[PDB]
Amino acid sequence: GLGDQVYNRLLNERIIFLGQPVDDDIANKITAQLLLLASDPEKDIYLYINSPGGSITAGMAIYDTMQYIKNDVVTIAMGLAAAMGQFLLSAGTPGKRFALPNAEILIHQPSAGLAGSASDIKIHAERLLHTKKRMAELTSQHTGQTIEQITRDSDRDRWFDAFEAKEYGLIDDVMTTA
Amino acid sequence: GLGDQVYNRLLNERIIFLGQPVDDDIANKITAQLLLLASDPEKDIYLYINSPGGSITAGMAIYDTMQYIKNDVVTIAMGLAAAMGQFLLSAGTPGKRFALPNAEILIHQPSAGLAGSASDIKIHAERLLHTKKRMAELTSQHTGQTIEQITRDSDRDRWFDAFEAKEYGLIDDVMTTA
Amino acid sequence: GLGDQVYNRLLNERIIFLGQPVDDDIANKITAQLLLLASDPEKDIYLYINSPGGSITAGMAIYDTMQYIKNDVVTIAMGLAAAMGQFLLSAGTPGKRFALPNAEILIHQPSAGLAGSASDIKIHAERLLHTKKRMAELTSQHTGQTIEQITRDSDRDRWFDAFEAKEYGLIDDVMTTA
Amino acid sequence: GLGDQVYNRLLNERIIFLGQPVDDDIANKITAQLLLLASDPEKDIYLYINSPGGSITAGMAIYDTMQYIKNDVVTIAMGLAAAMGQFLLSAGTPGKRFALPNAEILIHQPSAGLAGSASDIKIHAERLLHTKKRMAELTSQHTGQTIEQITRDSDRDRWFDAFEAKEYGLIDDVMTTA
Amino acid sequence: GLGDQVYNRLLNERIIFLGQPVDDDIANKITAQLLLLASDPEKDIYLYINSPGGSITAGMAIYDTMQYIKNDVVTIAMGLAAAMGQFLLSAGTPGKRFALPNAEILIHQPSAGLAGSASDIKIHAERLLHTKKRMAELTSQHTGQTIEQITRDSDRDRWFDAFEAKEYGLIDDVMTTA
Amino acid sequence: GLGDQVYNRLLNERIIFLGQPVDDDIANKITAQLLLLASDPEKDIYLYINSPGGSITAGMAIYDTMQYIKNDVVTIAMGLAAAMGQFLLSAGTPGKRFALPNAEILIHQPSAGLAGSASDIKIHAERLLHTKKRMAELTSQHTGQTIEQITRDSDRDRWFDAFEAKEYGLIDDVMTTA
Amino acid sequence: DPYAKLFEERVIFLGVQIDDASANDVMAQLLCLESMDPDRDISVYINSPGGSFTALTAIYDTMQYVKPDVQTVCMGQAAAAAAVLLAAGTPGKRMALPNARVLIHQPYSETGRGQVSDLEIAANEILRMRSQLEDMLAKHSTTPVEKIREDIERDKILTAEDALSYGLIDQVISTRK
Amino acid sequence: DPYAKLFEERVIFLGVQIDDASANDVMAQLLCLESMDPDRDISVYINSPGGSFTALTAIYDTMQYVKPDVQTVCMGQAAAAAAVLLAAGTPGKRMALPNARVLIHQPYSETGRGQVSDLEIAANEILRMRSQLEDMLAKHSTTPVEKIREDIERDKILTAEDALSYGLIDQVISTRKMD
Amino acid sequence: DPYAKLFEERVIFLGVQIDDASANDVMAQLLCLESMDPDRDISVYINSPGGSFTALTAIYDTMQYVKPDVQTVCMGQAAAAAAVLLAAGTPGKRMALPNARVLIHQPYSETGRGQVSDLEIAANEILRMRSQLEDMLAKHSTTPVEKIREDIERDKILTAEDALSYGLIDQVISTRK
Amino acid sequence: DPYAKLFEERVIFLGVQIDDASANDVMAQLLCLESMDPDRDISVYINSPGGSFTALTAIYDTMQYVKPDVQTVCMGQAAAAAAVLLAAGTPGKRMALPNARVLIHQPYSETGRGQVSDLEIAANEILRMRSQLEDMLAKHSTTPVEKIREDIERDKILTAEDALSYGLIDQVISTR
Amino acid sequence: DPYAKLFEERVIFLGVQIDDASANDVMAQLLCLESMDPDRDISVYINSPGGSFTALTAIYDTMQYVKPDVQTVCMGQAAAAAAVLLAAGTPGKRMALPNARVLIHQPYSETGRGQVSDLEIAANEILRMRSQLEDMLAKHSTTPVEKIREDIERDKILTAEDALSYGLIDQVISTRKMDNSSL
Repeated sequence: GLGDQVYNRLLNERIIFLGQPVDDDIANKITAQLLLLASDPEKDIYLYINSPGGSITAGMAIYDTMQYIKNDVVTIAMGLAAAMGQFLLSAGTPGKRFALPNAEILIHQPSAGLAGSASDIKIHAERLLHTKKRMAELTSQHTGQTIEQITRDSDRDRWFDAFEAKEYGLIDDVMTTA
Repeated sequence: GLGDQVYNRLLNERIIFLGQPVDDDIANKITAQLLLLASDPEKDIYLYINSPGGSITAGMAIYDTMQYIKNDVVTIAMGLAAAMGQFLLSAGTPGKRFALPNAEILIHQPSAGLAGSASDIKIHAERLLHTKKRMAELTSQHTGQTIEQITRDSDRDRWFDAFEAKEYGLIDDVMTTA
Repeated sequence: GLGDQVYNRLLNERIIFLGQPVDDDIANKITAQLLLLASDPEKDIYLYINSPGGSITAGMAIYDTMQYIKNDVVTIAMGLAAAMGQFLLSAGTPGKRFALPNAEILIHQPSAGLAGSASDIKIHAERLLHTKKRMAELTSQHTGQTIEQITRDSDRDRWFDAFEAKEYGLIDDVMTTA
Repeated sequence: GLGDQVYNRLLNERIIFLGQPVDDDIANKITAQLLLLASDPEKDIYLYINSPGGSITAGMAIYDTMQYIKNDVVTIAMGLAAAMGQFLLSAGTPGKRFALPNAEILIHQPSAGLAGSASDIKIHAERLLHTKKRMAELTSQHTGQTIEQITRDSDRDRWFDAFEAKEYGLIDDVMTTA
Repeated sequence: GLGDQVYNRLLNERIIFLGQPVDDDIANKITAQLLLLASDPEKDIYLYINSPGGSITAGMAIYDTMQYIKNDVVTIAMGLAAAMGQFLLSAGTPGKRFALPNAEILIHQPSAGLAGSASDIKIHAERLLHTKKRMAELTSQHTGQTIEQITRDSDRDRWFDAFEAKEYGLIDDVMTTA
Repeated sequence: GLGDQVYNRLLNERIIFLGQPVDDDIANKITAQLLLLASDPEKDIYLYINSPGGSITAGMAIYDTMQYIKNDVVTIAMGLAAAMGQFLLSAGTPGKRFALPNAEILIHQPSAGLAGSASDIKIHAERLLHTKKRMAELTSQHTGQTIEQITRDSDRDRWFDAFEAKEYGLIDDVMTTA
Repeated sequence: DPYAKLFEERVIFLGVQIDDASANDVMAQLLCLESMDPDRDISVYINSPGGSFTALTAIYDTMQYVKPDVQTVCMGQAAAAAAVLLAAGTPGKRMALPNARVLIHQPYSETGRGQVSDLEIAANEILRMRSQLEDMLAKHSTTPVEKIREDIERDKILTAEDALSYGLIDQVISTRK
Repeated sequence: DPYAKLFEERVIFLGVQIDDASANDVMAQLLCLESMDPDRDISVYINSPGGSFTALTAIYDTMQYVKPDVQTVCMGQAAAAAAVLLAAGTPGKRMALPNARVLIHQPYSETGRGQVSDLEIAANEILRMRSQLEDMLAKHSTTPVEKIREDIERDKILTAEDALSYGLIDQVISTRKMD
Repeated sequence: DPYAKLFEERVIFLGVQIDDASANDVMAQLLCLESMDPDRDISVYINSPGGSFTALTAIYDTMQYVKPDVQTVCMGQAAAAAAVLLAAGTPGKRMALPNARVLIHQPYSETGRGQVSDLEIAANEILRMRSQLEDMLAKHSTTPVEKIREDIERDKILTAEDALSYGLIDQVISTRK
Repeated sequence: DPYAKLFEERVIFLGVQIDDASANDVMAQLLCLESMDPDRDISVYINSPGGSFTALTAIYDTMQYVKPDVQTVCMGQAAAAAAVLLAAGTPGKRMALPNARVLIHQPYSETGRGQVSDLEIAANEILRMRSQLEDMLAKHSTTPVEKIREDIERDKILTAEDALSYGLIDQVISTR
Repeated sequence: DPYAKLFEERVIFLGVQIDDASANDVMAQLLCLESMDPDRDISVYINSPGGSFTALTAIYDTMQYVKPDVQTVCMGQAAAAAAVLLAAGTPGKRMALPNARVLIHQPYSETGRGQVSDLEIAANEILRMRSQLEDMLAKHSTTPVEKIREDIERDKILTAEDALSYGLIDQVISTRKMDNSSL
């Protein structure tokens, strides 16, 4: 009950958390909180992403909700922002994306699994290629790097500290006693 | 419940417990409690530590939150403060870190197994080395016992018994009856 | 369930129920209750024990919490108070430790396990020896018998009913019918 | 749901139940209920017994708590009262122990197991012998028979209904209606 | 959720349900409800049976508690109401036992199991003999049939509808409407 | 969560759901709801069916409860109404049974299993014969079809839609819009 | 293998629990040994911890029927049915090792779920088996049947000398000088 | 088959847990070796971690009854019952490899759920077993029985030299070139 | 059985995954074949889906050591370890069936939970394994070593003609002559 | 055992699933039977419900390599790999029993979790395997490759007469 | 059966994990080979991933006891205890395959739950076994005992030439070499 109570007060203070792997349930949760907070168009929402990624569709839902509510979304990284959580980190409005000094960030290409007949395998493979291209171009759009730079940096894996991410363009600035 | 009621009534007194291994949800809970209590800046928060340690990224999130707010944090060790619970024990404000007389403190290097392909193994190994060096230098800064001494003492498990922790610099004073 | 409200109502009378396999959760609950009741210094705190023991590091936190506060602790035993539950029963203030008739008390040495390489096994074994000698000396200090007497008696197993426990020094007096 | 409210209000009136096997948590709850009801030292507490027995120590704690308070206790056996359930049924105040006409009562010696080295097995065996003779002497004292007669009777399980139970001293009277 | 509210509201109307197989917990709940409704003596209690049987001792406890109170009990049968459900159906106040038109009834002898040493097996066998003949006697007394007739009939499973029930003597009338 | 209060409100406007396979628990739920709503004799009751089947005894209990009260019941099919679901759908008052335009209605004679001795198997076989004839004649009476036609159609797994449902006599009208 | 040789010189081991397979094998070896030579003795060495009662009765009947004298040797232990086979040998030729034990107790059994009549039939059979057990024990022992009935109420462990005094065996081996 | 050749030279391996089957096999092999030649030495090699007490007593009695001298050789470890079997050889013919360990401790046992009388009987039986164990250890050793009881209270581990001074073995054989 | 004959005419089947026991058996057969006739070539048929690296190295060493020439035939498939075993044969004697696949990729391994030092030691070991594997691939092929480095980054599947052009297969057999 | 006997009457069964072990056994048996007599035909009996593709390829190449004619008989069923193996026999020797079913379908595959590149490589490999299967089915039958490609999109079951019309077998045998 | 042919030529082959059964088989085979001919050498081929310590000790003692020289060939890997057996061969006759590794590390063990005294006894025994292993490794090698103590703290992997420099082996085989054949 304590966790629910503190989350009650934080939601009353316009604070949202994503401290777990992303799936459909937490996607609905975040969308519901954002829609409820969208009733106030002049205020902003603070977001506290620290998750080891999750599902593609849930992340797309949250990203579209962020771009829909028209409100300013302040996104903060605290612990590990990896895979899809990193994409949600950069999804915030420009100039309001931050990472804590000891926060650590990850980028890598999507992974999935396929099974079925040959035609189904081909269809799923081409959809996987298409969504990989969409992720690459969205990342290159949000961060001031070209598509080729991202698609070669996200070939296998890459890590970032606070200042390396700041200079790379993933975030805008780091907080310290702010 | 009874536990929920006593935890609520203690939170009204700005008292926080960490009596479980550190992981995602408990770190989010502690961060939420700290952010809620940070409304009043000139008050201090008591943080009781009794944990065998846990995940690295969650603890880094908690530590960044502790260093983020202007409020002073008084860390009190009871039971044991092993592994990274010690790290959070020594992260309190100087002169306000304490351990009970019958408290044991443990220090050792991080451990997190790895698997995958050769290049992925190399990347994860170099990240593990980097984060080990980061932890060593951070605890050296918070205890003032140089870097080489900390690295030498972190090869294997080392135990401290209140007064030994005091002379080592991990804590500031061993509390008695207030 | 009825247990929650009945425990809340009895806690409102400064009566604390103990007795389960002692672990981190119950120790944290007891320490929180003691800290909450420590607001009023001049009222006694009754603590009832019926447990088969538990982990050492949690009972030591409970012991430190009891020795920390100003409030006198009146410990009552019934049924079975064995292993380190006996230690927590004897930790009470002198002249305020009582056991009901037909209440059993048990003393024995601690137990643990070993795993790992030779160096880790040696370190953990020396830590276990230090913990065992600390337990023996604390028991001797509280009961009044010599260290060697407790060491000889608490080697294999030792049982007590009310009266020889009273004369030994574990129990100050046996109460019945108020 | 309904059970919680009905048990709450029955506890409010005078009523306490033992409709499940005796163990640690049920003994703790019954002891808490008895202690709470002992606040008013004039009215009597009605206790219904329907259980196939349970652990020795929990039953001992309940029995000692019953003897500790000055309030009269009226034990009523319903459905079944076997092993320790019978013992707690007969432990009530004289002249106010009752059973239902269709109720059954069973008596037999305790049971346990042994494990460990030879010395520990010997110690546990002598402990069990002492406990068995203690139970024999208490049940002989509370029932009115001789120690040796009860010792012969409690070699194998023996059954009774209300009539030979009441002429055997197990119960005082039988009501068909209130 | 809704079940608790609807059951409580029907309990406010002196209606008691006995769905699902009979066990110790449901026996205690039914006894609690009966003792609660016994507070007002000049009222009636309606009981609905949809149970396929249950424990022998729990059924005896429920039956004897039903006989204990002065309030007339109206048993109503629907569904199956077999085994012990049938026994509790016919144990109501004479002239106040009813079954719905599409309500089956089953009668058969009790069943159990035996295990242990030869002497204990013999003791349990004679105890089962006593219980079975007591059940036959009580069934003959309540239904009004012959002891030998019921004993011969209840050797295998015997099935009735509402009619063969009413001309058999298990019930007194069949309710079609209100 | 939301189910509790949405069901409370829907009960306030006298709406009852059976959206699951029929068992003892939901049988008691429906019976309790019908009995509670029977307090008002002039207003009707609405019940919806989305179920793939259930047990025979629970269906008989619900049917008997439906015909017991004086209030009219409107049974509305909500897609899949098979086995016992359609029987409870067709058991409503004539002229007030409806099905959604895209609904599935299925009829088939019951299924069960046999285990035990030869005499017991014979007894259960004749019981199954009697209950199958019971069901066949009941559905022939309710649907207005001949016994032989119903028996012929029920042997196999013949399906239906809303139009065939009304022309066969299973339902009285197809409800579209309000 | 040593087992084949010992069978060549008429030796049968009983080192497993008593069940249908072991009893059936004992039948086969005893019948073959009698057929090959009905004049020399047959030796049975027991190291069993117990077993079922039906195999007990069958093996006892087979040993009684086989007219050549049968020697019985308790090597490691003899519990429940094994003690009965130890006492079922030819009188005057029952042996036990020095550091051996013999365990005797009333039979233990369990029954499945069922109606009261079936449980009564099973209990009657259990009592009949127990009565046959103490009768068979008193037949091959020098103790009164009442003493056996009172002693086998619970488990009872006897050494080699205690078994000799009780009548289970005839000689206690010491060594080969 | 090396084991067949070893048995042809009157050598018996005991490198498995001491249970009923292994005890029966060892006793059958001992009887065969006695029958084939009643007055020539029999070698028993011990590499077992222990086992049940009844099988230990059976093997000990079989070794004592069989008249030809038995030479016990320890190769790896000899723990619990294996130590007793090693010490039960003919005096002057008990040997151990230079790097070996002998482990002795009091018996450990488990019993099921039961009434108090059965538990008391089982406790009496296990105390009798332990007393028999000290008797067997003291008979074949050069150590007072009180010291035996004090030593076997907990796990006692002895090397080859410690066992030789303790009386369980009689020689530590280093190599073949150095006789 | 055909297996014994195929051994008689100096042919060894490798149809199961490369583990300790299979490698031990293969190298024992190789030693026996070398002993019986140190001049006639030994034929090795590869039908395995890879295996452990230590067994790979053992088989490779015992195949390069023996005096007689090794005649390797890829049959069905040869993935990872099997690819190296196929390509390690005597030059001019490494051939494959017409339809076949040869799969090459960098080694994959799993390391248990442990401290950072043990993990970095294991990382150094697996890097050394990869370097040794690519060097062995480069030695027995015409392909440049850096080309192999960039090729074995992911799975690389080659047909018989692709393997022939790569430098792993000398020629492709179609029909008996 | 009758298996060894029918082996010296030069008859080889394929009554189990077509996996690596059975493939190796069949390949060794074919090599030995060619060694014993390189002029008499070798009889292959098919009663297998398909198997892995690598075993199919190995057995196909082994049958195509040797001189002795591969006389293929089908009983009960010949699905997936078994259909190709039956159609791979020498012309004029592919015969089947009257009421026997031959099932043809595109290969079915399953892979574990992996990155996008690995899945793309696996998809390319499975497409190549399907193309090779279509190539063998076209070169060993009379139906044009386009109709074969269109037919293996979904599972297709053919009787002995249907198989004969398709072109996989030569004639139907009922009784000698 | 290739293994029988190897045995007839006096080759003892060890390719499984070292446990009690494998140790008993190896000791029996070594004794039989010594009985057959106390002059011809005995060859031991090692492809084992380590194993228990008591079995290692028994095998080592049996190898040191027999009269004939023992020729050890490292073949694949020698992970934990097999390395000691490889180093325990007759000096000058300990060889290894080219692409083989030899691993060395301190023994790893774990004990069940028990009282503190039992754990102390177990720890003393484990320390004694570790000291014994260090002594055996120092006796049959070149590097000083202190270097062994420092090295066996963590897993140390050595190649063929690394082992030769360390002193565990003496020669590295490359290819079959014919005899001189000079009459």
